[PDB]
Amino acid sequence: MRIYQCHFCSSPCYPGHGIMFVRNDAKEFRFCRSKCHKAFKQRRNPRKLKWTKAFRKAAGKELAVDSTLTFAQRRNVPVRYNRELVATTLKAMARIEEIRQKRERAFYKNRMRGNKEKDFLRDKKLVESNPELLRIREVEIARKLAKEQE
Amino acid sequence: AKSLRASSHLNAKSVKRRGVFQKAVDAREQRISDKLKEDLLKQKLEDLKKWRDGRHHTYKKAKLMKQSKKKTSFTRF
Amino acid sequence: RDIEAENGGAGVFNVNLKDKYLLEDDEWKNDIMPEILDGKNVYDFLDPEIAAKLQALEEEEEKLENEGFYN
Amino acid sequence: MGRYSVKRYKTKRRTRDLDLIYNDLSTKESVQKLLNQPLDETKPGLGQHYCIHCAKYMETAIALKTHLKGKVHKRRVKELRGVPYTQEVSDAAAGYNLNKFLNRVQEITQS
Amino acid sequence: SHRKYEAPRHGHLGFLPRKRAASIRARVKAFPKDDRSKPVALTSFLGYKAGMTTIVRDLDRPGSKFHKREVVEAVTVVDTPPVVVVGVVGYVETPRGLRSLTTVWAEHLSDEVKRRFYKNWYKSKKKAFTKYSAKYAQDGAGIERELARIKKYASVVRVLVHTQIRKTPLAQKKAHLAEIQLNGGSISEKVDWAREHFEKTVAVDSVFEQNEMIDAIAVTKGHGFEGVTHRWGTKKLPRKTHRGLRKVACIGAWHPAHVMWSVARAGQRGYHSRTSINHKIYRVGKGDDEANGATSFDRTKKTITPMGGFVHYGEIKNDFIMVKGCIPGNRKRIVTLRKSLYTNTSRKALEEVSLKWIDTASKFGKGRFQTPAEKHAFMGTLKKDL
Amino acid sequence: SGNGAQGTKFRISLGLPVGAIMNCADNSGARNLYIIAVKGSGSRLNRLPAASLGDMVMATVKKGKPELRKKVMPAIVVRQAKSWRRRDGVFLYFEDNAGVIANPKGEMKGSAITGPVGKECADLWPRVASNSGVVV
RNA sequence: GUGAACAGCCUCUAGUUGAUAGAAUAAUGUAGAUAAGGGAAGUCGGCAAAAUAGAUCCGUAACUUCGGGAUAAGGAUUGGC
RNA sequence: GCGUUGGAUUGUUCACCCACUAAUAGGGAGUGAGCUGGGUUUAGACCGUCGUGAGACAGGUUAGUUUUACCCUACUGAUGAAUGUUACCGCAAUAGUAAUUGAACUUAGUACGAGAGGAACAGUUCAUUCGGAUAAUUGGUUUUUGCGGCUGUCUGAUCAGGCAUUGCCGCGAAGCUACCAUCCGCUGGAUUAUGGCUGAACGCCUCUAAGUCAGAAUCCAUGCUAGAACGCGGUGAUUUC
RNA sequence: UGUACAACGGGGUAUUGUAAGCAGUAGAGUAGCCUUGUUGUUACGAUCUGCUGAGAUUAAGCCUUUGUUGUCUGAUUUGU
Repeated sequence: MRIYQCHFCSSPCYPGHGIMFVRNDAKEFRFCRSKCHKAFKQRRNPRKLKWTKAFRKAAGKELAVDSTLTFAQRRNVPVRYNRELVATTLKAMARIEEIRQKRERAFYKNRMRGNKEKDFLRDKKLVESNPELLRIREVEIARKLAKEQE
Repeated sequence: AKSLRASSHLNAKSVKRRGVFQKAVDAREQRISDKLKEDLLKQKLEDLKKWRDGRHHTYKKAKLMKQSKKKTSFTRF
Repeated sequence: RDIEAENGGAGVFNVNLKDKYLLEDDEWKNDIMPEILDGKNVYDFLDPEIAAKLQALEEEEEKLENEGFYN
Repeated sequence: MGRYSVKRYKTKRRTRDLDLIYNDLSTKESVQKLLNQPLDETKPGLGQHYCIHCAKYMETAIALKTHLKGKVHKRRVKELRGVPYTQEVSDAAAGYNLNKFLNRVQEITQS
Repeated sequence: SHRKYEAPRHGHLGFLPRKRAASIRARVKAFPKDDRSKPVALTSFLGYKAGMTTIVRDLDRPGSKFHKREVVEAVTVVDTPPVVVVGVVGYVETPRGLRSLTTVWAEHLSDEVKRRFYKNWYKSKKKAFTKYSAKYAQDGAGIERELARIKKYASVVRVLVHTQIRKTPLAQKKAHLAEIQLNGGSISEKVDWAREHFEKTVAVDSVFEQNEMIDAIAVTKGHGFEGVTHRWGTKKLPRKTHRGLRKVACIGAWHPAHVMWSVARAGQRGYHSRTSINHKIYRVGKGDDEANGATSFDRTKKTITPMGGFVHYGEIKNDFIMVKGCIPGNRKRIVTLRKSLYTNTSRKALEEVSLKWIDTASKFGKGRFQTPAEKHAFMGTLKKDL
Repeated sequence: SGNGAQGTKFRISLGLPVGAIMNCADNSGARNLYIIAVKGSGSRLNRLPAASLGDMVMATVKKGKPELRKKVMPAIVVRQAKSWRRRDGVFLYFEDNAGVIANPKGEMKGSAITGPVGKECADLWPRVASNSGVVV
């Protein structure tokens, strides 16, 4: 058994999940769920559907070229078994998942740096633009403090 | 072909029962019995961390007198 | 057939395919190779010299730390 | 699930896929085969008048010429310019065979 | 005039009347044949059907076409916290059948059982066994008398157990009480075992174990008044037939001038008591053991609880029984698991089961992840995160 | 199972009832086959005999080479548009449902098969596996 | 307003909100839909549904009382800006 | 005991035909206003034969309303009064009953055979038909009107919405559900035909007369369903002003 | 009168497919404007991009709950 990836949204298709389509070219098309299968039958482009991983990679929503993302490849030529090699492999995978999660957090922060000052520019433009409700605000705090005395 | 109630297939089944199958049943049972003994031992080990009567006599006498007094007795008249 | 015959017959002899393959140690002859871990194909991460790539990754990552990548 | 999508996109009515068409367009030999085609009593126009991009047959040269000026042909042509969406693309997007995806893109761009 | 084309009967005449089962907890109408040479064991158990999930199994079935090949199987997860013994019942063998001779109860009974004895527990004074605990005070003379009576006269001993239903995610606080027959050992040994156990629990792995075929006895899921077309599978009549097309067309001949019992009529479907036998145990889980749902091929260190729990049933915090295939009764339902009534001679009953993987993805949708950790690592960081 | 079939066949979802046109995968010259019968089918009253991948049918060549039409020859289904289950759990389907002309002992009239062939049919029919360039 | 339209659909002026009600949501019905794979194998009978459908452009057979057949058939299109 | 088909055909049915099948056995009660087709098909019409005629027939063709149950009983399911009250746990009279067939590995290319060919029991694996469940998965379905979009119009525009007899399109959880999905369906006695043992009748003999062994998918139980609402048992609590 | 129950809320778990708002030269081109120039420029402009897997929905027969707010109450009958 292995996790395949949905031909549409790159999601994990575990054993017993989704369906598969085989063309006249022996090219199997795994799908994680009927959503992706139906979107494929309808000839929808997965690179223009924002919820697919192909779109997020092509547009740059998520990091694409990395060192951690090169370690998982389909191993054509196999290697003989070895407990030490496979235990180092399991430890390696535990390390790679951590490092790749850290790097994707870093990439997302890079993507969302600059949101702070732009949102502050929006807030300053709103407060500059609407002083009348600001006067209303001042009156409401004034009533609050006048009431808070006993 | 051969039915469920077939004597031939049932006899082949019966020859097979006494071999690997009853062996596996009895061994499985021994293992489960040992697990039960472990379980009771563990429970007692956490434990250390800390006529018939007058009711039944009157009940039966009344029931039999009601059955003899309504003529509703299976056993007597 | 002879081992098959004294262990139960044609359809009853459960052949151990494992006791005939060739390893650096017969003590891991019958050991189970894991398939799945945290959603990743172990076979696809399986690689000789995985320690080399892993250590190169570790060097690059602690360099990224000391260079200030996660400030 | 509805009526139209199940009516049009059955596996009975399934049309040629885009990467296959891209490979049909990839080489001069395949395209020159597809244009100068043997006659075929079942195909419209006896098999002549083929639109390679749309992968459907026209009944005559008039219906092909009118086809090449329509938004359906433009829609199909635009769908084919870039890099065809294969299993390479759905694999590397999860961190899997990413190297072959990358150098496939380079090979496509350079050829 | 004879029937023109011979066709078999729609339905089974041995599952009649298709009425609602008289109780939600299906009775055990037969227990395995008592063999006094073996040690004392419980012949059944009580758990709750939690739901179903998917298993990859490394199939070792010699002579098969799937021999040495992984095969994906559906399985049923039965939540089984330990049941606790509270009583004994002794049965004498009479010319009119078995007869309950006497019943001896534990000194202290929980609230969970006591709730079973009231319809209105909150209103009650909860006086359930108050005059009976005193029989233990007077050095247990009455208790010893009835136990000696069971020893002297009973030819079948059944223990009374009950489920710690508070351990389940169920909202029901009224525990489920049952008689489980004790097999193995002499009558005196049965009584002594049970007396030793009157407040101790019995774990599910002290009754069943992996690679055992067991019977599932439960009342099926109920469907209400349902018509012939689906209560019996009668063919639908042609379109727009007058009086309707989802009904049986001809009911009777000129004789016997009646509708027979055999003619399929509409009525209650489901909620019938059924005994489904030979369900291979794929895993006997342990509550304290994390990585219930992990195997030697799948190292993810996860419990069998799917993400989001089961649907219409909470987590599995307890010991569980995972049996191959589907089980009578729906989720949340008390099921009685029974030892097989015969030494099965199929080679399936002998196989060791070697799971490769348990599907702990969400049953509340098209679940694509096994752990929340995996879902997070596949999504990446969201906007809730900075 | 049938004549020339290798071993048992497990259940797969029936895709091809009688009266179903299916493509001719081999190069015997037929272009499509018309299922008139299905080998091994049970006798349920109104149930049409249905065929699936790996099943031997009786088919007439409806379109194609005139040396082959008007004749009823056995055929073996090699593809299927109805999604069926593979035990290493995946439900799969092909884009068309197709078959190959076989003599009743299993041998292929054609010398090759074009397009994919399901492994449930290649495994069951050695002469199909031996004539199929693409399996699964 | 859409649209070729006094079609269907939505609205303004004007009018009405009248038809025993409430609560559930079993079977069977009445009315209306959807359905994988196959496609008439169902049936006395393709009944019923489905499919087609507006407009533009290309094209259009036998036969014929030369007027027709003919919207024959068969194709290519259609939005927004 | 258990199965006994899919179609083609013509007033229909058998036949017969094609095929599949383990086999495609033959019948009874059949389903005359449960539903339907032709015919009894009534007043229309056309042609043929006859008749002086009105018309009727040796014909042939065509079109042509029919309406329980809301009563009793049966049957299918559902309540239920009282036998101190109330609760729980059981028993089992009776009644029902269910599994079925094929071929695959091995026994084998063995027995057997000049040769062509070619078994089976024991050991295994699937499948057909049926049945009982179930919904992990896959598929179907969608008033989750859950999300999104589209047309026309209306709310001044944006927003957010109304209406279009569920407006239409896409996806759609949950639920329901499908050999369109999955799981599960046994083992002890007594017999039939028959094969025998001992043994008379009848100084031979004899499976039968007395007695008796084995033996069919049979029967009866085991197992499974209901539980006598007027069958029964065990057990818990039994009202304080 | 409590590990009580409820109504909300929080967290998961699932469905859709990227909200409203603002910005951008990104944009078929057409007008106008002069610094008549190659991001010339001011306005319009389907759509595109950024904030934004966002926003909405999520038990009504999903799971969970260190939060908030409230409720715990009537009626009827039963004895050997």
